[PDB]
Amino acid sequence: STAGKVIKCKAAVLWEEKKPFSIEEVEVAPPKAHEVRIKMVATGICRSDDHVVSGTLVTPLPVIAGHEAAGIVESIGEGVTTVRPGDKVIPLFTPQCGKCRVCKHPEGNFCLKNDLSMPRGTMQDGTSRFTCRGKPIHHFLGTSTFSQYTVVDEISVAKIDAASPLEKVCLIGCGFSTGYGSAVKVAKVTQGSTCAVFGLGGVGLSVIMGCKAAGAARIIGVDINKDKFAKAKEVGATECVNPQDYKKPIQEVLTEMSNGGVDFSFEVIGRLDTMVTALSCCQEAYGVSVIVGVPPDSQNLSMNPMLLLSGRTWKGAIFGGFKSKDSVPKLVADFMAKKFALDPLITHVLPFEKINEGFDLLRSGESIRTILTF
Amino acid sequence: STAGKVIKCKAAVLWEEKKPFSIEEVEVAPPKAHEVRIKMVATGICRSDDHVVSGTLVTPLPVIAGHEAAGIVESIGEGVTTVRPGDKVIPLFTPQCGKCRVCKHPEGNFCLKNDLSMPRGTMQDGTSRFTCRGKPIHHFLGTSTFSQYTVVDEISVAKIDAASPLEKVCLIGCGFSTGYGSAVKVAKVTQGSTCAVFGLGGVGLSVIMGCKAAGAARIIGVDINKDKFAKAKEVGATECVNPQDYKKPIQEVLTEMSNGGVDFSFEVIGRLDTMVTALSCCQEAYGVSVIVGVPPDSQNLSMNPMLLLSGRTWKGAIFGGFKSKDSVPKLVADFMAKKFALDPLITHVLPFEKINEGFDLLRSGESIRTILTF
Ligand SMILES: NC(=O)c1ccc[n+]([C@@H]2O[C@H](COP(=O)([O-])OP(=O)([O-])OC[C@H]3O[C@@H](n4cnc5c(N)[nH+]cnc54)[C@H](O)[C@@H]3O)[C@@H](O)[C@H]2O)c1
Ligand SMILES: NC(=O)c1ccc[n+]([C@@H]2O[C@H](COP(=O)([O-])OP(=O)([O-])OC[C@H]3O[C@@H](n4cnc5c(N)[nH+]cnc54)[C@H](O)[C@@H]3O)[C@@H](O)[C@H]2O)c1
Ligand SMILES: OCc1c(F)c(F)c(F)c(F)c1F
Ligand SMILES: OCc1c(F)c(F)c(F)c(F)c1F
Ligand SMILES: [Zn+2]
Ligand SMILES: [Zn+2]
Ligand SMILES: [Zn+2]
Ligand SMILES: [Zn+2]
Repeated sequence: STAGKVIKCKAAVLWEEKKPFSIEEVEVAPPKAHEVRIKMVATGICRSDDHVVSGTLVTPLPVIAGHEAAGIVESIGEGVTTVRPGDKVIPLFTPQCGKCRVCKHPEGNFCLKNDLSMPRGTMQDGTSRFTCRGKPIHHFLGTSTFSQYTVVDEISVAKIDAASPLEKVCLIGCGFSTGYGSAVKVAKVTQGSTCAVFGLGGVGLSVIMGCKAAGAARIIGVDINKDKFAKAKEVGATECVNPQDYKKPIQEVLTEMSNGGVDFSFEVIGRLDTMVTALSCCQEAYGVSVIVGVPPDSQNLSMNPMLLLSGRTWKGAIFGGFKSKDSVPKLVADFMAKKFALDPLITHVLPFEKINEGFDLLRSGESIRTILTF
Repeated sequence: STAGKVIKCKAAVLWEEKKPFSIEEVEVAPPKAHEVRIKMVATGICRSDDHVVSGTLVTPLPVIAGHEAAGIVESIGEGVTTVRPGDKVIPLFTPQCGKCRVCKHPEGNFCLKNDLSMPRGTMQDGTSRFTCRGKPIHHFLGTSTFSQYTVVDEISVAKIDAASPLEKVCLIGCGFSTGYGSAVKVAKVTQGSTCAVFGLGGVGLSVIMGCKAAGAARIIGVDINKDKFAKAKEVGATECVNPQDYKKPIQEVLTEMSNGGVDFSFEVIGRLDTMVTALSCCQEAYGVSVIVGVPPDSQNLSMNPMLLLSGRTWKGAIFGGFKSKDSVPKLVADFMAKKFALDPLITHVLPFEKINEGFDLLRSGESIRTILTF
């Protein structure tokens, strides 16, 4: 039995950038007040985890990464009221404190307690629950799901349906909810509209799913890897285009295809150039473009503000605009009610010990989501 | 007595950038099919007219500028159905053809027949109705209101109330409608919100008017000319700040003042740096920033897309987002019913022949709107 005790378990530690994860024993402290210790069941490999490895995202190292996951509560600290031992849960990489001005705002979800903006790599109290070889190890986004056990703040966990298949619903922890919400909530895609989706990975496919759910008449997938096209069409793309096939810039191609610009465009890659291209390809007077991708740290884009003066709307969002703790249980309930599918996103299922192999599949272009099972 | 005939009249011709207007005789051709010839009554001096002089805004020269005006129809070409001789009218620098995809869209106003994006300086048919010293003179935005008579396409004129005071309602042709609409229609400012308005000229004062009308609790005016602050407070600013007074960048100042960022910001100047500052000062998760100012030709801004990824919305608009021909008569009607005031914008009145003095007043910082009377 483990409650109140330090757990020794296996985790994937990233000691420095641009190296493989190291799978080894860590010590996980018990939860303090208002904290929750979770036995992990499944975690997905999101491109944002790879950004930590590549240096695209800067966060304190060494670190236990991972943010798209599901597990079962092992124990709770004093004062926890929203989960109990035995509950199925999804960690929330965007917290929902319920108290800050963002949480109180009808359209805000980027809770001020987040550890994304100015990452500290800690619990809310500024300390870590992880040690490895006698050294403290940083948390990632208050989640750190690449471990058999993690400790999260109560504001960073949601209880979900006890009958949930955790090996599927872990995707509601990041990639599905992000893409789907980006379409249905952030963009507010309309019936009959034309959409362009740049990047056809797990997140972009989820954007397509949302655009189709919203009733878009045309959904144009854009990727430089044509191997991504078949699955994009399966989940709703009406056409796919590879910028490499064209002599002209793809914004011009997409403007021509849409007879003057698309209604909604989405950048779901993480490149400055495609952010500007995506904005440009939406119709100049009434188009909307949503940035979903995470670009390289500290780099600025260049753009002509006449693109906006004519009437375009440019926005971005974290986690599909969803208030995380309110939304995750409902999304799981909707999944259980067959309102959307997750299997199209899952291309590979590997034991947790094969994390590096899972990352290699992503980097090679061969996978959408690999789910790692503990 | 002049129908079908060439009219010789005085106009303000701009032969060269960075030079005074030349008030001299021009020949104004009669209207062709679907054109309207207008005897001008009053025209305002908008900073965008000055941008033509300074080269901020590139349009073919030589030119008759002017776009904020009101007059009386002198004659109509074949097939005109929406105005008649003797009607009071406002020229529409943003046309409303009623047929293009933008005109048909519920939120679009930047009609595809505009001459703003890629100016040709002609009538819709690609020709000019103006001759001076035997030489063809370009139009500006299909309006060319710095002339005793102009000819406009039917899609570029609106009939207004016969009892309208033209020396006031000319401001509905640009500055008032732009600022007011930017707040009430484009931003959709909410009751109780905090707004920041960069630039306290005629357009920014009109933005303040709209924010107040929408029920904003705080309206922070920002200008480097503190002489602008008294009128900004008269029309609704709750506080004014001069960036030059502060050691820190004004986005940081405004974030502090608003306890974490404003709900709505407006760039109403035309500088790349203030466009980025205005975006930054709105709250990172749910803030909205609207670009109103006209940027220097062909220049790109630089910004970090993380400003958007957190949840900000960035947009721009021409003419306050109003569909021009539908909206201008309604705005005039509302003015007549005292639903908004125009006098706070009018600081100087001059005869048309003193146009250059009117521009001097704008450039010195002394005026908001000078109204020229023909
Ligand atoms: N905003 C959020 O909350 C959020 C959530 C999840 C992921 N992300 C980011 O979203 C992005 C996509 O994540 P993912 O779906 O896991 O990644 P992914 O599975 O690597 O998919 C990216 C796709 O982009 C394609 N691609 C690469 N370069 C180009 C190019 N020049 N043009 C067109 N296509 C190109 C690539 O072939 C691939 O199919 C990443 O930057 C993530 O970090 C953001
Ligand atoms: N989008 C449209 O449809 C539209 C319509 C009308 C005007 N405009 C543009 O809107 C802008 C404002 O026009 P206007 O009100 O007639 O001009 P204006 O009267 O010149 O007002 C601009 C104000 O900006 C102030 N200012 C200048 N530099 C700074 C600075 N660095 N920081 C803070 N304040 C500063 C300046 O002191 C002045 O009071 C111009 O760029 C116009 O071209 C756009
Ligand atoms: O994939 C979700 C995700 C993001 F959207 C980020 F902006 C980020 F910094 C990060 F670490 C992350 F995991
Ligand atoms: O002041 C209105 C106005 C604009 F908003 C422009 F973008 C422009 F190019 C122009 F010529 C103009 F007059
Ligand atoms: Zn919060
Ligand atoms: Zn992710
Ligand atoms: Zn039109
Ligand atoms: Zn103007």
